[PDB]
Amino acid sequence: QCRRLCYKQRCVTYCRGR
Repeated sequence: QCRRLCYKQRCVTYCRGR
């Protein structure tokens, strides 16, 4: 599934699966 995550300055989306 897709969730949003931030790299303590940056913010991106994480969609799991392959």
